Amino acid sequence: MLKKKQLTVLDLHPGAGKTRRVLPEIVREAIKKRLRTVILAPTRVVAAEMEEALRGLPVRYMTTAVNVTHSGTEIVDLMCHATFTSRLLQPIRVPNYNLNIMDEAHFTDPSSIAARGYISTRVEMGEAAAIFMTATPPGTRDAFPDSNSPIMDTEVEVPERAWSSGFDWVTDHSGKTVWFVPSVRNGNEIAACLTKAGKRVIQLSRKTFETEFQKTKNQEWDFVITTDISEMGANFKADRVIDSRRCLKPVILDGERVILAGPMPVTHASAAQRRGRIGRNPNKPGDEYMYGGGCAETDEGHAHWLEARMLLDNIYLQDGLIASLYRPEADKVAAIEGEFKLRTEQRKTFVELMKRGDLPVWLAYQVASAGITYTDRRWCFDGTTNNTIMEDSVPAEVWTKYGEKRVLKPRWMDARVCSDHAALKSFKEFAAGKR
Ligand SMILES: COC(=O)CNC(=O)C1CCCCC1
Repeated sequence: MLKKKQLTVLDLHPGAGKTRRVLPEIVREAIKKRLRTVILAPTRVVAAEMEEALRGLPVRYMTTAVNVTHSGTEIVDLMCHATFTSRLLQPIRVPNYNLNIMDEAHFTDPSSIAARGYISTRVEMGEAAAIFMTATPPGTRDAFPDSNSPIMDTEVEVPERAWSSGFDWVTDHSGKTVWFVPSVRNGNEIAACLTKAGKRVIQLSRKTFETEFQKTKNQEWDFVITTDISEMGANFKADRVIDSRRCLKPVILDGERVILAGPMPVTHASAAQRRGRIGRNPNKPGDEYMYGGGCAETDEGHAHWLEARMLLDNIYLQDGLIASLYRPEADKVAAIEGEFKLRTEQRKTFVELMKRGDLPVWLAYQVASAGITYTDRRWCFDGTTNNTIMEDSVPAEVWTKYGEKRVLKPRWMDARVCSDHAALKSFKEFAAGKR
């Protein structure tokens, strides 16, 4: 695998030992061959688990999730997928890694897609080798892969709202369930219904993931209500998965706004990863997988692929050349390579709006491409009346940095800035000039 000019897809079934058994062997061989190596983790929780499996080995952990005293002579770097892409975007010099290992290489967040594109372009050019570790590579059509012990698969109606009757099977279970919901708001409704019924529920989402995941280990629970984030290597001691089989899809309408379409079916890779949370212990057969819908290829036209093209267009590769998307996922967006390439100052604003501003890639691009500087927030209030953001059935209001009370009405509308209460609270703070 380690031979230059080669991209290998390590596609062992979920729980086959790609992280705790295969990755340390690859690391030992890379160190023996003096290959400058990067290890890419999807999240900080996976980076902490990687330290446990790589313990003893000389690895430089470029994350504050690990507390290790580095020796200074490590030739292997470990960081999150988003850290890798962020460092490529910034003026900082990133080593031209000879070996690029991406764990959970199925992650469809814009920075993961961008990192796959940059890495695969370097391999195609003959400059490096790469290993993509995932049971579900782009284009998988099997929602029921192999497992460590047999799983009982059952197609069943799954509640997406609170219920009073008709789903006795959900609460009459005495084990631990991981339930995948299409959104934070839908998860709040179901978590509330389960709590009123006497259950102990933990809720997981992108913003709360590292903090709340620790609760699955620190306390006894009955249910874990989660969004699609738990498809990226999150491990639980569960005996059942309840899967709505639904997700939200960000869509760019008329090139002028982003909506959260759906809930709509998940891909075969997502359904296989959700199911993959159980059937992992060979000494415990009979783990249950209850699914409430079918699969579809809902990544075609999904905004994350257009956003990944916006990131790659602004990453230097070689003179005027631009990284292509990883070939099995390149058709998911209709995009001209180089069309989002920004001049130096606009690119600096684009990066800052995503890093400090915490804005979605598409939204950051509209603002920076319009020649607006990072601290200029006049665009958060000068949009059309149909762009009025609503809070508790009434228009959302903020005090501007000038001391004026104004209705939040952004020039460009991205439904992700107000998809839940935490999201709207952060966008109000941004519109106020608080970061
Ligand atoms: C779910 O989508 C996101 O989180 C998009 N955000 C990113 O990828 C940024 C990470 C840090 C700077 C570069 C881009």
